[PDB]
Amino acid sequence: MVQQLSLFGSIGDDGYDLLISTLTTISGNPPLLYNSLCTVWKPNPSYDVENVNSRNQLVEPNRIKLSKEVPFSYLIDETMMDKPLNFRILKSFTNDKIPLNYAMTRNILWSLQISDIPAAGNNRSVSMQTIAETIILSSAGKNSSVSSLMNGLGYVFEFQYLTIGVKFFMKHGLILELQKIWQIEEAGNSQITSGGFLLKAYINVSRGTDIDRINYTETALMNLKKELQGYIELSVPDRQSMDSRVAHGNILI
Amino acid sequence: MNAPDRFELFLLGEGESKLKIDPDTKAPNAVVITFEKEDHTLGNLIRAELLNDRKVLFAAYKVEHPFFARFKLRIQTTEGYDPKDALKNACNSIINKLGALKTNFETEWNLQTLAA
Amino acid sequence: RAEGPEELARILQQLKLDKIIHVLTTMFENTWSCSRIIKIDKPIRTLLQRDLFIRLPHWPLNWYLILSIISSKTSCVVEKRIGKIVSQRGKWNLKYLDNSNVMTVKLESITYQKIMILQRTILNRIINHMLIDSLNQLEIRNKICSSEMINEQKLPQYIIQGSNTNDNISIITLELESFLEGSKALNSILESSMFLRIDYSNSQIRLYAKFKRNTMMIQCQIDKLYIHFVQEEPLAFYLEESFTNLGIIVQYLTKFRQK
Amino acid sequence: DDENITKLNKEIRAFDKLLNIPRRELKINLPLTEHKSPNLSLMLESPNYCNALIHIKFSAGTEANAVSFDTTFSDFKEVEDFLHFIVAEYIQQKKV
Amino acid sequence: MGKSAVIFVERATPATLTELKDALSNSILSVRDPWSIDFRTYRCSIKNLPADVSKLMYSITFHHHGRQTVLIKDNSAMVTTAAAADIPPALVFNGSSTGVPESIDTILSSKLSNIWMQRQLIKGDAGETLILDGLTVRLVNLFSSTGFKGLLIELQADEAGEFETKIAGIEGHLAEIRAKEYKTSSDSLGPDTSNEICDLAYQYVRALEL
Repeated sequence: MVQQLSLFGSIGDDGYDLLISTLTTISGNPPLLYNSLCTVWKPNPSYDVENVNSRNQLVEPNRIKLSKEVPFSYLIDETMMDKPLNFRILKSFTNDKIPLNYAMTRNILWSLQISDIPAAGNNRSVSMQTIAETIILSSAGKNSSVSSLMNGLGYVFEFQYLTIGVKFFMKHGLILELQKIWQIEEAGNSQITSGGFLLKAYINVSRGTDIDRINYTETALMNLKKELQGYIELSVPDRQSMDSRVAHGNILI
Repeated sequence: MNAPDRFELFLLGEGESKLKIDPDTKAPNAVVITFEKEDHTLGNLIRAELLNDRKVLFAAYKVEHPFFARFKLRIQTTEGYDPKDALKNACNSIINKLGALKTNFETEWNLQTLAA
Repeated sequence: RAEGPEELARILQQLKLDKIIHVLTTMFENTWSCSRIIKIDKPIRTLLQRDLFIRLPHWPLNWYLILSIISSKTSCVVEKRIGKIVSQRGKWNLKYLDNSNVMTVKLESITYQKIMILQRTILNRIINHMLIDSLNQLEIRNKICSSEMINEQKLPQYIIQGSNTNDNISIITLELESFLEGSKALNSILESSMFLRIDYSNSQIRLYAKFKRNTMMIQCQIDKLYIHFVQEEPLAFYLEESFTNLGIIVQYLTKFRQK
Repeated sequence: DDENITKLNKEIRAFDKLLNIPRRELKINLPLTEHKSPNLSLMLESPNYCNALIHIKFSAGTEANAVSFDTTFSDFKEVEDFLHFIVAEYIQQKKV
Repeated sequence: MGKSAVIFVERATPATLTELKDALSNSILSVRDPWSIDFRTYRCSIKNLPADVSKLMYSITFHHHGRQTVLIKDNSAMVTTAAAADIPPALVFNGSSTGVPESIDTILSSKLSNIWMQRQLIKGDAGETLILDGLTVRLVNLFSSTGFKGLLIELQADEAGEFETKIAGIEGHLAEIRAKEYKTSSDSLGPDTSNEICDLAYQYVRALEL
């Protein structure tokens, strides 16, 4: 469980290369390639959860995220082994098509994660969100599989998507991510972040009670934002967009 | 209504230790031991047995409020002798006495049944 | 981080003591199973005393070779004994200790060859001691015919015959009254002392007795009773039997007694 | 994955033969008759880069896996003492 | 491949553990650090369930095996960790994990409390572990909410050739102490797939069931 303090933004791919150089001028570090695959699961509507205390609202149903890393050998087509595995490959990832299709992901079926809507009030300068996390290491039995496990808990699959981007590690534990997101269905693959990169700068705090640390984290994030003034505008997203409860449906992408 | 549940008299809550031992800061070789979910039945027996050890100086117990099931015991023994060891000896002696008592009662009851 | 001069002196004394202990424990293990679990409430009566309890997997149960290391400011000695210890309700109880056969050995003289010779002889010594303990459980008095006792030639010569300096032959002197559990009517017929000779190589048990008076019944044929009379001593006879398990030897004795 | 991390891993691994702990092993085979050839394997290591640890494995000519003795030593004096004892034991075995 | 077995004695006495510790004292080679174990059962709170779907879920927490939880349901196992040192480096690197996870028991009893609710809890603390010749034996007293429950014995060996003989020997050792009602188990969850801790948890479940 962490308090994640975050700021968001977006950029057009035209400046992409330039942006990268500037980051290396500041951090002093080179970018590192990465990828991931997230699957979202929701409580089964076939089961009537009368246990939701309607007269008191002790709790509301929520959605579970399962993440995993996928090797690049599934994301590189027959035209791309010649180039080395570095960040420049992202320049060729502008098409809505991608080597990883629905059948391979179905064949695949980790990190389990749950979150809450950010803190209310208009006196917050950065998006503060609470995250509860655990890890699944292995399994066994006659039906050892992620799908069977989540159906045993009482959850069913809803959708999935694939993230590819680069990471920058700066001082004080600040992490800056440049991402491209591909939604995947049997109908096909569609790039929601079409013609651009999604930028997200964030820090993690282990204990929410410590307030000196939280103040330091906010100071670092606002200093970073004030450093990038004039190039990219980093902003607090909409509090109602980062809500992932089942009752109301929307997805920040 | 504010009447507490009765089962709190014999079921320990989670995170509760049946014994708690604390050194006493006033007299050397003295310990205060808190027992939980217990009443005079055990404290009187243990104190009466601890009064038979020639190396035991002080042994006293109390139940501060008759609402809560718990009591305190206080032990002080001679130098070179541990109060926990005294408690262990007392419990062993009590157990042996109760076993002998049970065997005697069973023998007498069977003899009466033969004479019944 | 030591604080006191007395603490420093104690630290150095313990350094010497456990350095010697480690050296000898390594010597034993490079050839022996020590025990690091046994703690006795009272140190064994024989200046720092340390008790080490060693044994082998094939030894009889609860029988331990006990070494009492006595360390002084300038000299150190070792007391080697054989004991029996049991564990009951979380306590170590010294069931039995032997003091008549304490081996007091200087630190310097101990070597590997002495260690292996002691390993070979200790099995026979422990067998003799457990036979003694069993006879004590039977309340039968006994005495060991040690190497010095045999060399002194005070024992009957026919018993010494066949013992060609073999550790597999053990002779024990038993009291006639004790072996008979107080039967005083047989004291006037047989000698008060009998001899039990056990050969592990032959796995044979012989009970030798001596007639106090020359009875003419010896002239009669007593071959059907499995009694063999000594040619050297006509007043001396013996009963011979073959044994497979030592734990049942008591029954054999009764059989002998029966005969 | 990324070029930089693999490059650094390669460059660092290139120095293993220098940075790694030195080791040595010596196998001694003694010529004995009656198809009973004991083996004496002594491996010398420096786990903390300064201290000498000698592991001795002496296998008597009885079985291929029945290791007669397997010990460790940190004092060269005890090493010499045990070597002398082993030599004496071998001489006695050859005399019996 | 190592093998393990679990024997549970229900009619044991408070001093039976000491009796078995002393009765084996001849072969005891060494003793190691104490251990602990937790055993929870979670119940399904939803009533619109099919007949063939089970209602329980057994969670077993191992303290000595690096703080690991195992969830068991219908012969299906799941192994979760909660230590920062057990995290595969890929998940830390790519961003799939914040680096400081929580135990799955907190997740079940905090966020999913409207689907699963706790029903019991059986604990074992301050057990003893003994090294015998090619064997390791662990003993502990089980305490429920009410009080003492019984005795638990778990045996682990590396060589599987003579496991049955060792189990028979330990059973005989219990036999001389006149503990005649004991339930043992050495089953395997999956004949083809062999995971040690999952099989251990399954054996615990099979031993502790009523």
